[PDB]
Amino acid sequence: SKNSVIKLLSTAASGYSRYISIKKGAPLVTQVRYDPVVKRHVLFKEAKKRKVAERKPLDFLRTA
Amino acid sequence: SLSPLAQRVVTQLSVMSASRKQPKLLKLAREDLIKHQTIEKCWSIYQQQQRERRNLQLELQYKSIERSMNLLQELSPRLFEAANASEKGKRFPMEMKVPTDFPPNTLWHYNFR
Amino acid sequence: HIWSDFTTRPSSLSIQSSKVKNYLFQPSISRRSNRIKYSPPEHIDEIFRMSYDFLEQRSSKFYENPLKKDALLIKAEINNPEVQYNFQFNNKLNNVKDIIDYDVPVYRHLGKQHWESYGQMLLMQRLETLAAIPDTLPTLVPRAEVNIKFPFSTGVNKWIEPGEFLSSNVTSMRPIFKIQEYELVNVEKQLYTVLIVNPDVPDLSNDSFKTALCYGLVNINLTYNDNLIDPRKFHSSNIIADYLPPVPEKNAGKQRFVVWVFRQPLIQGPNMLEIDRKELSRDDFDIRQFTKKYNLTAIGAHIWRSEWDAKVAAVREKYGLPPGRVFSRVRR
Amino acid sequence: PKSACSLVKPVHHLVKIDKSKLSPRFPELKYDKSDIRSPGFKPKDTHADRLNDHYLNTLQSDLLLINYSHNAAVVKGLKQRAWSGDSPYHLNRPPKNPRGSKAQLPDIHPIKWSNIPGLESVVINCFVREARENQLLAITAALQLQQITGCKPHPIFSKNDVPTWKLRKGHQMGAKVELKGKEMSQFLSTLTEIVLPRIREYKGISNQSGNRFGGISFGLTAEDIKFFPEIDANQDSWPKTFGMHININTSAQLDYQARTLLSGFQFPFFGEEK
Amino acid sequence: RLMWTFPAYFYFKKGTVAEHKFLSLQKGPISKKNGIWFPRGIPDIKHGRERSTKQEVKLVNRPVIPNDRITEADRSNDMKSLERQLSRTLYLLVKDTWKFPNFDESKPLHVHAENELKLLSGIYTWSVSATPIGVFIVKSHILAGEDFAWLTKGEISEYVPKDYFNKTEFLLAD
Amino acid sequence: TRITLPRRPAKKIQLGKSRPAIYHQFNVKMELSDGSVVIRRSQYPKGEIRLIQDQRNNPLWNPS
Amino acid sequence: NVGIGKDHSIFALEPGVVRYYLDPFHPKRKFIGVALRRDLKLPSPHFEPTVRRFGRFELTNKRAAYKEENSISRKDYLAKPNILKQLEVRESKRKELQDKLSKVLRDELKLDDIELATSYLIRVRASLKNGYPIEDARFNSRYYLKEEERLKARRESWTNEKLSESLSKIDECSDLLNSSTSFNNKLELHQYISEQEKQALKAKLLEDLEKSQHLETKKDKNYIKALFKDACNFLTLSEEVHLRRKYLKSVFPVSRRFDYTKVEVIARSRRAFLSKL
RNA sequence: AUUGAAAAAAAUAAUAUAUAUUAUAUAUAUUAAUUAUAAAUUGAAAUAUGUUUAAUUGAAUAUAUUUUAGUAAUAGAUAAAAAUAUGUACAGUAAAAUUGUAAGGAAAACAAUAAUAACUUUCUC
RNA sequence: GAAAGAAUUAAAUUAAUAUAAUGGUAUAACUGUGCGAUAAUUGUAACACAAACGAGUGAAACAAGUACGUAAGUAUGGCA
RNA sequence: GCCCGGGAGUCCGGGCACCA
Ligand SMILES: [Mg+2]
Ligand SMILES: [Mg+2]
Ligand SMILES: [Mg+2]
Repeated sequence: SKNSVIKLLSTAASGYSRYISIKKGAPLVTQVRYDPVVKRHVLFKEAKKRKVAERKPLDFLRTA
Repeated sequence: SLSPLAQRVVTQLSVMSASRKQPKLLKLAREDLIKHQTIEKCWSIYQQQQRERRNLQLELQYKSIERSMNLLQELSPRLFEAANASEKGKRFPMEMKVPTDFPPNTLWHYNFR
Repeated sequence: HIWSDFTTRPSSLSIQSSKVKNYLFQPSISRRSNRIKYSPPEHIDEIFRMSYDFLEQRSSKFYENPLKKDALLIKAEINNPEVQYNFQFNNKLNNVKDIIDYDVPVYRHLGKQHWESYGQMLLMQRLETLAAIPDTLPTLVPRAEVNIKFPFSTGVNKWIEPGEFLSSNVTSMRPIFKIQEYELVNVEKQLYTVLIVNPDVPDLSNDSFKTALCYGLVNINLTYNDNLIDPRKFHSSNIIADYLPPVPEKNAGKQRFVVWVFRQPLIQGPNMLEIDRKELSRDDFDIRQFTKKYNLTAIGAHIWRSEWDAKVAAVREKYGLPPGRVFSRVRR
Repeated sequence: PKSACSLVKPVHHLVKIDKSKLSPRFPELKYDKSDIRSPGFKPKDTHADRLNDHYLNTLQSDLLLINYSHNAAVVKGLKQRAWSGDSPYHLNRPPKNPRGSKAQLPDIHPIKWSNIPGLESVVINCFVREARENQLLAITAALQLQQITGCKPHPIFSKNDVPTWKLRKGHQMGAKVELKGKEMSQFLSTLTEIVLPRIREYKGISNQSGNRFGGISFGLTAEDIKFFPEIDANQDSWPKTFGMHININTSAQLDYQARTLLSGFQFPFFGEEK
Repeated sequence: RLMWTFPAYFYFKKGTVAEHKFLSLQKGPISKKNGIWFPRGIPDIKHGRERSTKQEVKLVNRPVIPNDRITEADRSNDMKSLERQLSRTLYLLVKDTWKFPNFDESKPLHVHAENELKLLSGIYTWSVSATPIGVFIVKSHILAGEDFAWLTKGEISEYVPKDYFNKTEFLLAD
Repeated sequence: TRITLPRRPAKKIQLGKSRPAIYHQFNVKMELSDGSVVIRRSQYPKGEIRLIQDQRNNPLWNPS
Repeated sequence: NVGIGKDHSIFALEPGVVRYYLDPFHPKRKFIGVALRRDLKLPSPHFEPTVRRFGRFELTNKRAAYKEENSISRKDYLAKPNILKQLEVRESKRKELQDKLSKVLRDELKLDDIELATSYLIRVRASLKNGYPIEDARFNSRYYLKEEERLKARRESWTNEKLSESLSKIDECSDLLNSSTSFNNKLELHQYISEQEKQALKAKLLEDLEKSQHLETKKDKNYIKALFKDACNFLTLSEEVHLRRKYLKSVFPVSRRFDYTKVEVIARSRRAFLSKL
């Protein structure tokens, strides 16, 4: 109920995916991991789109 | 955005913060730095000397006191006992002020009570 | 005004550059624009002068057995700004006589302090972590720095950081040591020895390792300023085991080459010692035993480590050695 | 992570090794906090501390004199008691906690030339309680503290939870400042010359306020804070003011000594009988 | 040099008369303009201060004038005066060689001493403690107004025998 | 009901680059009840301050 | 010789005999360890050398050995070709340098063995480029060659006399080079200069500079440049740079600047950059 | 480099430029930046250009151009209030109880509460 | 004789451990902080413990890449 | 998981797959 599964696809287009579980609110996940096809680390990104529990963009530039 | 009180509070906070108020850290030429270091060392040495002086003086005083006590016990026992009487509640004059930077209008008092 | 005088006091205690001295006494930052930009702190002059006067006075007061005398001298000098300037802002490794004399005690002391601050510590760490000490020689107490170099092969210039990996090319020909002594020792009568040992060569009989002595100098004369052990100095009489290079066998781990420096036992002139150059077994070699025999006291050490590579075969060939064994990749 | 098992391998040398120096990571951090090269540098002896001078010249000797008993040796206080070995169970047993209390107590050394009572440090804690509701109050209090002292305070957060009062952990409430050296002396002078006098009905510090190992404490109401110079000059600027506690740590072995020392600096202890 | 900027915006209001007055006393820092050479570095100004350099701030109602720290000097005579060396510790000394007020068994010693000296003038002293010092000497501190003579620690060395000075040198503080 | 100032993302003070708080202060002249002047370093902008109610006039500090 | 897993399970890292012990270094801790052989006790003497196993066997079987020799890390394999290429390039460069040196020698007219001399020169140059006093560098170079010769002799079981002769020849060559030739500021080769001579030259240059510190024309500037053009042969690099900084000041003592008085606009004598630049 | 002030160079490190080597070295030069980051009509400052007055100076005031003011914490390798639960690197100790202190107590916050034998450096008889 | 440093000894302990109970833990696994979001990666896993089988548990080593670390090394999620 | 009814978000009620 809280934790859904998601598929993370290699940004190098070897089509090697890896799966992980996250909370429903969880931010858009990416993680760099080893891709055995390309034989080097690469970024893995969410394949399917999903709504995210929106967080306010914290302001570094002293606004107002 | 914010109430006047809030603004005031913010200002107050800023007064304490180092935000935008602090200057750039002072750099030094090598020679200058060396000179500074030397000066510091000298100062330290002076301080140490002063401490020794004072400490030494204190020690001497203590020794003197001890000697007196030794004499006193030998000589007048009652007197010695009286001298010993522990000062558990002793408290400084209060009229005996702390040194100021510049002296007062009446530079000393004659009449009292 | 003792620091102004230079009769008995060596000339090295002053700043050799005149401009700098002038600046100090009433700058260096080369560029004109930068100089213009610069703004020193106020009231530095008079206060500085006062400080100098104070410290000079102290030095004078200080001024009056050998070690004690040396110590006193050091105490007197240290606070001299000029000496500080010299030490801090000029190179201690490739020392230059007149700028920093290690004949002069103050400078020596400063050097020692510097060593203690960093390099010595680093060396110690390397020894401990890599298991140099307990494995070869029980312990040491630092005493003197020892910096090695491999100038002849390749041709480049670099002081080796302790516990580095050197290519077989680099360590193909012999090294150069600089044993920077401190601690008020005799110079005429005191001799030294230097041993490059590697304790991890594969013993197949026992299945453990055995320690080889790959390079051995004895009865070397040193000087506080002149301490580079080049073929100029030592001569062929001083070599007990002539240099053999690191030639690690394939898959025989990382062989640790640990250079030890010892000082001779002291009894009129320079006391030598014979060491049965032929009899001494170098292929398998007991360091501790050797030390016990000749009563050495290990002052300083340095270390590097070698691994197999394509180049080693060539090196072996050059040196006229066997082709070199090859070991299984598994630690079975 | 596989291990989870802390075990330092023993070494084979007596060289100390200050790891930080072997790392090139924090090159500014390598220097002392008083070496000019460091960004953490600030000057210490900006001018002379008059109060400290007074202590050194006049008071210290007096203190040495007055405290001196004849051949008073250490009356070492109550410690952890070892177990009588009249049974085998005592063998590897931890010792008995002190006869009097749970905590172990220090030895009282005689007042000689080497260890005369002195002022060590002054800690001011202003726990504004109304800050449970309004967090801006805390900030204001901190500012006030800063104004009073001239050295950065540190925030005091609510360490406990309790329903009866509206108190929940993790809530900034008040400010705490540690005063030392010349600054502390200055503060004390300000307290004594200006504030404590000006406060209307003040009969002096209470004589029971001894920490018992030579520490003394006293309060100041929200009204008295107006009497400080940095606040008095602008009453328009300070609508709300906050009361505070003041703790004074001394090199004194016992409370009475400490209070005597304080009296030397013009602190009226007419509050009570010891 | 290292101080923070003076935060005038807190102390003084941005439309006040006092604030205006304050501003009038102050002179600003030379700002930067595109097209000019600043050979002393470019002005790094933030919050109304050049970061590069030290920054200073100019400032019954009455100007506070301090009293002179030298009345003794003016006097140039009164060795029997208390308002003499104000920033120095003084000690009472009496003539006969000449020395500290000696006074020659039912009472406690310090108390007796106090009593003895109280009679010679009519002054107000405070004994530091019953504990004596030296050969039996008591210490005491004055609070009110053969020779009544007052001296510093250095001045006494000239006015007394060497041996005596040696005996009681460590008593006389600076 | 909890009235707060909602914090910004704070500034990272690097290790070694922390500069100690040297607040701007003036060497103020403090005149007491009597003519005794005393110097103290204060953060408020004022050269001179004379005082009406001080320790020197209060009976508790002096029985004269 | 004992490991510890996630459960705090103790396991053997090496073949051997299990022992339980108390270690003095760690009071109030019980230890399990593996002694490498039975006879010896396990809380082993702290300073005595640590008994290691090694425990790899050597590939006698020749094919296997060959295979082992062949096989290397993947990283090495990846970056080997590149490395080789780099090496080749370096070699080429060296060859070129050697050729240049030879040409220079020919121009000079010095006797030469020639190849050896060239090699020596190159070595010296390399040393110079790296941080070495020149004489010392030369010596080092000589020594390298000597060492090589010795090695060769050892390899081929030479008649020592021959070796000696070779050494002598080498020494002679070095002397010839040392006396005849010397590298410069910019690491190019020219005819030799002694120390005193060099000093004299420097002095002369200084004098010239002093004389002609006006520079009131293009011609003058040109002359100055020409004069500078021979400075490398008798001057250190840093010194030369300093000199250049001093005397080819891009401008001499229409813009605008600031001053301590109040802005200050300056037109300038416009013959300060035309001849300068 | 030109402006100020009144022959050169000899560390570490950083930056710029070059080259040496199947060695992350060396040579030359210089020592920058160290809490900043968009968007403000009335806040403040500076400079440039005018007019007036006691060739210039100061002062007043006008216009232009810029600079500041968005005010926001910890300033310490922070250490038992909250917030980050996995890696590594470096560091440090908790809790209770007792004695105290404005409101403040059974129960808010802060402070204090074990031994210096030996050793090193510094200052001193 | 003093100051400072390095400490050392004693007490360590029920505080704290994402979570029950137990065992552990200051040499800290507990806490703080820098960097880092990387070992909460990819092929072979011997050999043990446990075990009817199905399963489970610890895990050396080989190879590929990554993170932190001056280095030694450490990391195949969480003190168990 | 997908589709509705009461730009985004929350809170509720319908369906439509999944149902080995
Ligand atoms: Mg437990
Ligand atoms: Mg963990
Ligand atoms: Mg099974």
